[PDB]
Amino acid sequence: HSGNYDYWYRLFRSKLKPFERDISTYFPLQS
Amino acid sequence: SVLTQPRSVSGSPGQSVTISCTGTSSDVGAYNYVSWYQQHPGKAPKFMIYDVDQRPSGVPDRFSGSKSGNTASLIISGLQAEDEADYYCSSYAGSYIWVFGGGTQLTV
Amino acid sequence: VQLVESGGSVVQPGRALRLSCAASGITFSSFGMYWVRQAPGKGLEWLGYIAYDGSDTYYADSVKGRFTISRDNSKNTLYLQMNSLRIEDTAVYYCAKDYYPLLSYYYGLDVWGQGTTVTV
Repeated sequence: HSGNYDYWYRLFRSKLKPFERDISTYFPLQS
Repeated sequence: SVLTQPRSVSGSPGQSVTISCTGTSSDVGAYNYVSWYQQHPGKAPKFMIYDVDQRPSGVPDRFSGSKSGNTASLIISGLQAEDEADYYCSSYAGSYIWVFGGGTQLTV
Repeated sequence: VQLVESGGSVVQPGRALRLSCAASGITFSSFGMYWVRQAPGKGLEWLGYIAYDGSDTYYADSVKGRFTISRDNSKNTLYLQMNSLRIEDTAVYYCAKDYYPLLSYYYGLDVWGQGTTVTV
């Protein structure tokens, strides 16, 4: 009911290579 | 999802008291639709404060309030001997759901 | 446009009881209906909200699937039927009308009844 904010996603970068993880934090990560 | 408020708030005639209830940013801090009502024993509560800082016609100007963050309060000044009542706070919890507070008793 | 509630009674747990309130005038269908319960020694508890036309009906989480909200504009009476009431579900049930005509919900309760007590 409140809204789950623990699940984020990356909105800004240039592109992600295949099978690459971007653990790197406007604010690119939006919940 | 009950908005916690103190059981009673001390007061005296000619003074000012503030009745506050605490919620969360998901309900109190999300919609600016905080409403407060004064309830007398044996009778249904009467709507006194709406829209955080507005009051309907017939509500004395002595009763007011303010909203800051996730905390909402009711401001009462110049209380009289007949102002003793149980005050409830209400806010929109989202999804067209209304949740009322626990209730605070004003003692003069 | 005073609202007079009726139907309060003490019934055994596991039975279904319906509560209704009669609104004066002919403005019942033009204003929304709200249900609020107040347990003895406890704070006010919301039960649900029903539109003026009765199309969009809302219910509180604590009473979802147990209390039904409907209105009969013919007799200007709004009813709240509760099924399988528990022992702890003993409270004074009072109906309220929306401050603004039809469905606004962005205000407080302008008209409320004298309250109907429920025991189990």
